[PDB]
Amino acid sequence: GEAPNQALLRILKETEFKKIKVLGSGAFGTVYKGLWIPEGEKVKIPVAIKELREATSPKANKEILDEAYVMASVDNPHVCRLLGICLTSTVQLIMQLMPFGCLLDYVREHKDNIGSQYLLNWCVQIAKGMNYLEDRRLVHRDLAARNVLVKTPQHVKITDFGLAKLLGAEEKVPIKWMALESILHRIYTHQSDVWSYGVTVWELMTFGSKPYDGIPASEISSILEKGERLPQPPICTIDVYMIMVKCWMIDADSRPKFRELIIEFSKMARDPQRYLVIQGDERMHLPSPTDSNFYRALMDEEDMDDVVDADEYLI
Ligand SMILES: */C=C\C(=O)Nc1cc(Nc2nccc(-c3cn(C)c4ccccc34)n2)c(OC)cc1N(C)CCN(C)C
Repeated sequence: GEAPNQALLRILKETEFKKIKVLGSGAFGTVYKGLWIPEGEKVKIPVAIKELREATSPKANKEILDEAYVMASVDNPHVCRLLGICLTSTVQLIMQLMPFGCLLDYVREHKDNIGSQYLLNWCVQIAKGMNYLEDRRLVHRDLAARNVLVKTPQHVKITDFGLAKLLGAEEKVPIKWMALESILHRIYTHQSDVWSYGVTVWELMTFGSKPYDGIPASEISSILEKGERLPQPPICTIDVYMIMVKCWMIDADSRPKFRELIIEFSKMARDPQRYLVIQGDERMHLPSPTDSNFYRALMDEEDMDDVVDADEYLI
């Protein structure tokens, strides 16, 4: 009883885009930072290009095209979407570049300049994107700070949809972010994503700390069974920590819904200093450059007058 998926999959020529630098390296793949120019459209679009290292793994090609399938089928401001794929010897996935990187690295880099208003706003936007995924009956199953990307300090989107799956669908795991029911019984739900959302929030509030640092994963399942949970971050009022605790309840239907988390964090974002206590909160500012020179430096391209962000390139 699911509806037909009429998303369009766009195929791009390798000549249309160029790679500038390597963002990340991995056995499965390499991610580049690039420019994409559509033919005879006179626009330059900053992109991240995802390349798996070799065609040789059957699972691997299945893996990236499943990811392309999911990214092509979502459309939301807090969800990363796919610009297209290139059918090279190895399949390339082309997605919009998020210039400020992943939220985990950003939070660590900028812990000294990050204010309560940004932290609570990121919490709203993540919840919004996750709620959109729930509307689409999509269970992410890998929600984490590392998988949230920063378009601007004001704007973040969810990413890493490779393990994303439909809700009732039959079917190096990260145990620390996982619901207990996921760990014990491979059960995955929107409400198991809510648990992962709690841990992601805890990461942001701890400015990038590692959860259960120094604890072996094999141990983690037992810890949770006892009722141990992640500790209350220093900057966190009991109101915020309590939200985190509700996401980590054993009864999964007991946990909050993403649409509720939007509401609650949004309310808090109206009086941020009442809910997060951060030294010198008022003083702090985070740089948010809109302009063409910022791109020229980032893309190392002399002429960026025709730059257009993916969000403004609509088909
Ligand atoms: C958490 C690491 C990270 O995101 N680093 C990063 C990312 C970007 N922008 C960007 N935009 C879209 C997609 C990606 C991306 C996707 N995948 C699977 C990645 C793996 C590894 C790295 C990036 C990936 N990234 C960025 O844009 C300018 C910069 C950036 N930097 C420079 C931090 C690099 N550290 C890992 C050292």
